[PDB]
Amino acid sequence: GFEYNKVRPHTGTPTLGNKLTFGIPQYGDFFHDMVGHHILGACHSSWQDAPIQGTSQMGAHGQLQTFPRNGYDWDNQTPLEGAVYTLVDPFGRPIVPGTKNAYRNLVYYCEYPGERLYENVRFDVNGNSLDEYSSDVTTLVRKFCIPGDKMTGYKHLVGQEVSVEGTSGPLLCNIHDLLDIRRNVHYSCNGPQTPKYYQPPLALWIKLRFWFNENVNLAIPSVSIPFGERFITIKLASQKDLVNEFPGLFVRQSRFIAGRPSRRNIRFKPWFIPGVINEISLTNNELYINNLFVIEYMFIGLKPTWNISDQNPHQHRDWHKFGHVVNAIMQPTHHAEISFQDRDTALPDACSSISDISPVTYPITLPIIKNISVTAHGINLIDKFPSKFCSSYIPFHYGGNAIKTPDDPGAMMITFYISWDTDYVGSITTADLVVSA
Amino acid sequence: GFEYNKVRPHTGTPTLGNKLTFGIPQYGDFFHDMVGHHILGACHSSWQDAPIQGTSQMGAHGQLQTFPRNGYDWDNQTPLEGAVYTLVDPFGRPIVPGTKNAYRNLVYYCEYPGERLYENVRFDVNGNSLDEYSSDVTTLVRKFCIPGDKMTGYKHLVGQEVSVEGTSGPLLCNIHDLLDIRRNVHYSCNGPQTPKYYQPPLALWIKLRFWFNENVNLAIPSVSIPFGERFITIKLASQKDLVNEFPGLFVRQSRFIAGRPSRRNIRFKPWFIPGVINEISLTNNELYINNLFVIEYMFIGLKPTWNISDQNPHQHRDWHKFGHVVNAIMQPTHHAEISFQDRDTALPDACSSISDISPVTYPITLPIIKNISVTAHGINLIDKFPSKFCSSYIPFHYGGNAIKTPDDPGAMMITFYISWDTDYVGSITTADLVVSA
Amino acid sequence: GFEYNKVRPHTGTPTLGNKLTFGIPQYGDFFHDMVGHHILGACHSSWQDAPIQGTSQMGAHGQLQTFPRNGYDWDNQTPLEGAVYTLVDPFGRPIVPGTKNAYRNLVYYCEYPGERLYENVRFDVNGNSLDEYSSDVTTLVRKFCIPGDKMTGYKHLVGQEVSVEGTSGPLLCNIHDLLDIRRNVHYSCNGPQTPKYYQPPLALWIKLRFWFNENVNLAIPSVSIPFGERFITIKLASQKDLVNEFPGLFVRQSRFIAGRPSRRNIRFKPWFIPGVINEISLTNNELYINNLFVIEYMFIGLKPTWNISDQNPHQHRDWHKFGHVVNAIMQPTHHAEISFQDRDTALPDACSSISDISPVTYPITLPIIKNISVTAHGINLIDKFPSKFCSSYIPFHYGGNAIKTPDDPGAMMITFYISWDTDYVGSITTADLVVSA
Amino acid sequence: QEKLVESGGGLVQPGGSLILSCVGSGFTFITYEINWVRQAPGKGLEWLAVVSKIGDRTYYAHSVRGRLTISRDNSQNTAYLQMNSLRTEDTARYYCVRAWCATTCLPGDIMDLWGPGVGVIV
Amino acid sequence: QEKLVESGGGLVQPGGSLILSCVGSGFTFITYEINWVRQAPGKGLEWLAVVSKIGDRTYYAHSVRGRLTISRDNSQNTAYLQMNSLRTEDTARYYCVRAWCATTCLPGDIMDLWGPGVGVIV
Amino acid sequence: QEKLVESGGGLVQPGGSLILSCVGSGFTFITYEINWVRQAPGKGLEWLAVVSKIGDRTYYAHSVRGRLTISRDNSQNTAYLQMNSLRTEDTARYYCVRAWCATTCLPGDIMDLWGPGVGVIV
Amino acid sequence: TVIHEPAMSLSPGGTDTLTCAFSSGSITNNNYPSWFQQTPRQPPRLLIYNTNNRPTGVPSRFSGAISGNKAALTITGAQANDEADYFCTLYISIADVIFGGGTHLTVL
Amino acid sequence: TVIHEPAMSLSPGGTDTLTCAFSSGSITNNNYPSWFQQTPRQPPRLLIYNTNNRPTGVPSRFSGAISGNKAALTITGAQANDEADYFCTLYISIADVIFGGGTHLTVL
Amino acid sequence: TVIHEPAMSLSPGGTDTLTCAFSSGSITNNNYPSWFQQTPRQPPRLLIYNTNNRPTGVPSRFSGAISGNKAALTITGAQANDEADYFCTLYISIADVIFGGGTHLTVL
Repeated sequence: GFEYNKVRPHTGTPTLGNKLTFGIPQYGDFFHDMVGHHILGACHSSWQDAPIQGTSQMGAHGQLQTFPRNGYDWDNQTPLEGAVYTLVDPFGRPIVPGTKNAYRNLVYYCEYPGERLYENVRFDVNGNSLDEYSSDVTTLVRKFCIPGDKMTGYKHLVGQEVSVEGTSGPLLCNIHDLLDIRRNVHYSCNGPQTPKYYQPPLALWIKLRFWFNENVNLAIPSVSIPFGERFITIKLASQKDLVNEFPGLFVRQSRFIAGRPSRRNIRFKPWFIPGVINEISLTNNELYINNLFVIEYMFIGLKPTWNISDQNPHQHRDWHKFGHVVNAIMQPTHHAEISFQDRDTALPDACSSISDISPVTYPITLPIIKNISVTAHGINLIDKFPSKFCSSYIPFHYGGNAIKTPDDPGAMMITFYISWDTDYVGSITTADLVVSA
Repeated sequence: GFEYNKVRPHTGTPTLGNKLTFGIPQYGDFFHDMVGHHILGACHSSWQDAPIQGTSQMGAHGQLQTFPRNGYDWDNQTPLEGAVYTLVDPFGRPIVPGTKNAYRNLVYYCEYPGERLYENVRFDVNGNSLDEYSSDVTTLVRKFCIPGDKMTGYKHLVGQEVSVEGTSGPLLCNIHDLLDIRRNVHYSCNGPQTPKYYQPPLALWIKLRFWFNENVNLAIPSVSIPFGERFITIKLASQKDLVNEFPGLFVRQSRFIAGRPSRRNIRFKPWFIPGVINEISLTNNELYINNLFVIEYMFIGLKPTWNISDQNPHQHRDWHKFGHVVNAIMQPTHHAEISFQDRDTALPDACSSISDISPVTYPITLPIIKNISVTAHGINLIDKFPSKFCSSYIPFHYGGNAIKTPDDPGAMMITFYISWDTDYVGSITTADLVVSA
Repeated sequence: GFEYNKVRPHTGTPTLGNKLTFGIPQYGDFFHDMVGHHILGACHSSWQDAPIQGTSQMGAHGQLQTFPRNGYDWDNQTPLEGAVYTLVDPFGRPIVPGTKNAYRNLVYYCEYPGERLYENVRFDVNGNSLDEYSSDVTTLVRKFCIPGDKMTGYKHLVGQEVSVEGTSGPLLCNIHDLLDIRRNVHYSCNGPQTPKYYQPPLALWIKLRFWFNENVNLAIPSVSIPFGERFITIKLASQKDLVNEFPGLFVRQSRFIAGRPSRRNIRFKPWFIPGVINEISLTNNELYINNLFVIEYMFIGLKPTWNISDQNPHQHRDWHKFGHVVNAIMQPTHHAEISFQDRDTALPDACSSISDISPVTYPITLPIIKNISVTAHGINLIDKFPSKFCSSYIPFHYGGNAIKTPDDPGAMMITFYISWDTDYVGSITTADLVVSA
Repeated sequence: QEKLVESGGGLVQPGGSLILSCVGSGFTFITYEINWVRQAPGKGLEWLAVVSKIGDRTYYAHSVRGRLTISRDNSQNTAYLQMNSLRTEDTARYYCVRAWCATTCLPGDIMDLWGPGVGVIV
Repeated sequence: QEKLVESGGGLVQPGGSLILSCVGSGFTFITYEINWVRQAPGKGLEWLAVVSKIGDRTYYAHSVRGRLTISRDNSQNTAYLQMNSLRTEDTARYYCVRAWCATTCLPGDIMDLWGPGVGVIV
Repeated sequence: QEKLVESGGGLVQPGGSLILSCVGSGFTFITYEINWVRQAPGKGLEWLAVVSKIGDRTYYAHSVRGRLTISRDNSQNTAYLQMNSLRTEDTARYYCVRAWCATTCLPGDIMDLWGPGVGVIV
Repeated sequence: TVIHEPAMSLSPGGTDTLTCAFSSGSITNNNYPSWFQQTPRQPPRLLIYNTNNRPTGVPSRFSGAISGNKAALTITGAQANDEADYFCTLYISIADVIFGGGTHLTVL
Repeated sequence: TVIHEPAMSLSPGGTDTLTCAFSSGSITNNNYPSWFQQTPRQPPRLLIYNTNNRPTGVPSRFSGAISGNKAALTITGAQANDEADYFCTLYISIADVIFGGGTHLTVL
Repeated sequence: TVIHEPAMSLSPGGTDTLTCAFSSGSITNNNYPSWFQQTPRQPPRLLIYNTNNRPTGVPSRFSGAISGNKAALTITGAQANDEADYFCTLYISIADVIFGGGTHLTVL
């Protein structure tokens, strides 16, 4: 029986957004890929004050947030007939205006919170740093290396929620040839990615990747290498990179349109003001080191710079995406026609257009490059090839069982000077690559 | 070409809830894992009588079922303004009260009906029983051993329904940058787990697990072992363990609330009385024996005792679950506001809150043990460890391709005296273990 | 570094529905499975004219399409009280009757458009054609051979849409023991199978299957075989087989039913007339030949002839299905009850039954053969066996990791004269078989 | 061959009382309304009254309400119209007509099978 | 043991004015309506008037509207009924009754706890 | 710089007829209502009448209905108010005002751009 | 109006039935039948306020339903203390309440 | 009221049009135009009950629509048996039905 | 009716409050209070048309809300040009608009 022993950092008092140097000096005759625990903290936001009916305060990211007056459009200039505004909690509860400490912004973690934690890691032994890597190469490895079967549990290590399904009881249906009982299935989930008032402390169990820590026989001997000089450096992510704010207040708008069918339309628009987020500590952050007793196929990924840039409104869930994306919105309404006089019965006397508070957002991903051209001096490599070949067919026919088929068009496989023939040119293209596999 | 030959039991007249001894005496020079067919029968329930408006008959599981009078709450004591009650079929059809033989309870099979059938199996040859196992070991093996690809068809062997998807036609959408046509996808399923009036006969193809029947080269010779003394004993499941009753009658409630916006709320509550279930036979239950011609990594699982106990209202779908579970309910309503006078229009004149008959139940599973501590006398093994390490990371990094990542926190992997440091202490913890793998 | 070089056809001017001969004469010392590009074109339909209120024009597939008059049922004979008809766009936009060039039919591709393209392929070298196969063999290989992991990207090569998921924001829920925030998940997709007014040009990357092109060591030498006499023949699919028309016009029906609760029912019925489809060209259709530098387990599938027959209304999505299917329709309504007089408050004064334009169609597949009996003269093989054994258990226990468990009951595994004992006898049974695997 | 016949028209002194009877054959009188339309000589047509399928509800016009009493009799399929306070303007042709219910229902929309009509003078 | 007491009945000349007082005990008078039922000698029982929970809305019958005024006094828990233009038919027994709201609410549906009633004659 | 001018006020004998004209400039008179507000000397202000955007619908007050007729003229942008049966209480100041439609629409809620008003005496 | 029996008699320990009807039309659950009782010089006590509902404190020997387009009140196991009056009331139009005549039930 | 032509003539085999209009307002689908015919001493026969609908048994040489804010009835291929009268009716308010004047169409 | 102060005075640079009330009932946002001003021989100018809404061009030194079941108008930093009248109006019934009395506010 073998048991793995822990080790604590020597610097002490870890802080977010600062470099941390960990020893891992000599424990273990042979060592392989490391594991680092990280227990996060509370994420309650700061209290805020409700706006006034005429307020037009400045918002976030340069976008103006307004509370329109009665009888006007969203802007406070163009007059709109029959428009009435009210303040509501995202869950539908009323919020009284002009009251001190009336609402709190929702706090939600970015997608894959544990993956952005290690923005940069250095493996060095008394200078001459042996290994460098960052988050993008880990994202590429995740998208390609790890199998689809070993996924759900791995989705819990990095603090990403997983979906659960429920039913709805029996329902009656018709079957057409040339009656039955069926059950409907719904999917829903909750966790760090769900905006909540108060976030339970997370538990990241982050895994470290290395070239020599993939096989037990490839581990370097500890006696030969200098044990006392090993010092692994980690650059923790900024506190503003993981967590994010979701609006805790909504400006409900109600309308009334005259005519034979008198409609009543209700619409919503968030009121988003960036508040103050409570400081989040990193406690009980031990590294449970696993200690036991005794050219080729190349992967590339292309990413717009706007994915990482802070100017992106959805940068918290677009950072890991390869290829520029757009948002599709389905706003579902609840129509209902009613007749009162039962003597005309041709056109509905009244109508309703109740709409949900929050829409349904689909992150549609599109290819960024219509053509690829990798023209190196020594070897011509590939020139004028479509992206679909390197995105789909190459992983399908090459790689074997270990590789998993890509889902995003941005990343591709090619069996260094690299050129592109794209049309979405904004000097935003950034390339990540791995070749040791 | 090789053909597998069948064999029939010698006891005769199989009955539910009784022990059955099957020969399997000598057919086959070499034998491996067996297959047993089981064809079930009809499952129509008994006719019942509609209640009277004042009846408060005693229900099942110690829960009282009431038919409230007009103008009262669910209880027959507290007066509630504007409450009207009616009897309805779960599909919405009216049911006349006080009529003899007015409705029938729905019958639905427990989840994995073919897995609870073999509650106990003994493999013996003239005493000194060679093998013992039960349902929990099979559940653990299913949760870890069988791959995710070899699943859907295997989900048909044990009589568990599988989901099918349909579409909803074209829909118009907006795409935001810096119009399109999209199709919606819905999932639904039907089968033994769906409550139906008349269950078609099932076909269980149950599989038998053994240590020496996993490889063709590990089969023991038939000539050396005593052929005439082999007698496999199986304890068939109780008739009250597989099938279960779903309410065939609902007590619809309608309300009316005054004030500026009139509100009409409709709610439902089942009327569940345990009727008599028709006897279910097991005909054509041959065992299609497959006959051909010529320390380590350990699985452990923890389960509350309330999961198996008959006192559990949802014991039919919680028996296979590892870890205590709770139910989340989303009741969706259909709001619709209407205005009649098109003058003041300050608030909606009237409203509606139509609600579905049956809610959407989500079985949320939670960890039962906060900490694990396996302290054996000979070897210290593991002590003071979090459940997430042994639940997620160990299967992820150890086992290879054969192992499948666990989905429930109750079961975990440890590479015998076992202790726990849980907080949900009710003397309900039960442990299952597999070590031969 | 190796590079794959292309080759162009010698016949020139490819046309749909005609045989095409490609050389592939001598390029490459060793060759393996080929890839064929095919870039399709626009698919806009022809303009049509709106019907007149009394028109009863003949429809397609022998089904009459009628535009009922006011006050009648769908037929123009039986009088129906309070029925009013109107013309609407499938997206809900009004359509004026009797106007020239008023609407256009939607055009959608058949499921797996790139699979029906190669209805027949011959591999020959100066007569004595070495290899023959068609689409059914490819479908049988697809359902079993390719792994489930290597699937999503493979769905992009043959022009099949893939689903994407979105969320719906936070929602409040109740938790029952012995409040929380949860998020909903919705699935939607768009692409060639979604009916659209104007189809972007597709890009099929069809793969060619061969017995000797599955391993690099099994490739025949090019020097020994006659290079100049190789001529691969492909029968391109008919233009009427890939694309299909979806109704671009709907006949909305509105009703009014008297009594204490007034009920307003809204129903829809398509007006489908087969127009003229624009010719679709196949340009830039090179075969990117991959050039590099230097008894057993048997599959069968059973299909009704109606699946391929043109008389099938849904032949475009039933051709690849094994086993006759039926359609289940879930029509969801939007009920809303309203009260006006707030005195009696016993039954809703008015109601509504708004229904969606397009239903939800579920293609439920059912077994076609109750029993199987393969009685060959030389060997008895299998006789009087259930379909479930060869459909589920045999792939589960035999084949290994490469095989994927079947999803449809039509196809099965048996480790030539074949008989059946089915009850759905219509002389429509067609068998496909693979034995080289 | 459905037929409708009107009876009860003739010369009458002003200020009297008159009864108009409409009878039908060849059709089910149970599931049909009965409307009465007045056509003045040298003028247009006017609507007078409505009787429901089973006589539960009735309606009239502005200039004739209070003097006209419409009624049904489903036994032998005959509709009655009593009219009092006769004046000179009543000289016209009265038509008893059937009706369906498309769009508008109570006042009648289709008005199939007009009767021959009966002339009434003062 | 909730109790209800009526008062104000007695001999009165026709054409006068009468006041009927309804008092209650043992129950919360705030959240209950008050109805008045008239029972003629040798005849049936009639409904007279309705007063809301806080007196905001009121309703009456066809034959008594314009002469009877109902009112409440929630401080001392007493319902008042003024009635004028007395005639001979008013001789009856008046019952002050309570009511809930099941199905119909305003005119009363349950009518618990009838009072003893008071006889009024002309 | 939108302007509104009232005209037609002056001394008049009781029981006569008066016309009040309301003209506007600087704004689109098509898409705006016209309300008339009466202010008695030494008392409060009262609402009198409402005219719709195109004159289809109109409304009045309880104490002036039947004697006042409001009308519009969208061609040269003039609102007219005829008033008859003059009495002594008519002495007041009349204001022609514009209005938007927020929440309540027909009686007017916002009431921008009050006119100077014109004094009318008996 | 409401038609109801003028008088009725019952033997001790027997079963009695009473009928309440309309002048022309039928009776359904909408008409809201209600049955009371009026012992001499005592306040009336609610017995059956809907078709079959009853309040608390009333003995469970009473019943009532709709039969033959009439409101039927059935008494089983009657005692000697039922020397009282029984009458019927109904709800018509939208706010119309009409009471019926009374039976002086007699026990031999 | 409803304005309609006083008289109209047509040559045999020709095409004729008839117009029905309002006094002040326009005509839309909501007005529900209906066209009848009335031969002498025979009962009127329904021709066009909605804007363009027609009942069974009526010859298909009739038509009708809305043009220029008027209800238009067009006859094509008229025979010599159309020596009759034609009038127009419309639906206003919520329960108002107004009939129009008649044209004595003449065929030369 | 509407009750409002007969008169009121203020010192320069001070803060003033005005109250508008009902005779018997209370005031909520349903009544939709509105505050105007009326300088002599000039047309009235809208100040606060809802409880707290104001139109464009009005100085931001005005306010208004509901306090103590009354409509309250608060003026802060008043100048010497507020020598005018202030009155209150309210909305009752479904189409009833009732105006109130005026205060001749005086600045010392």
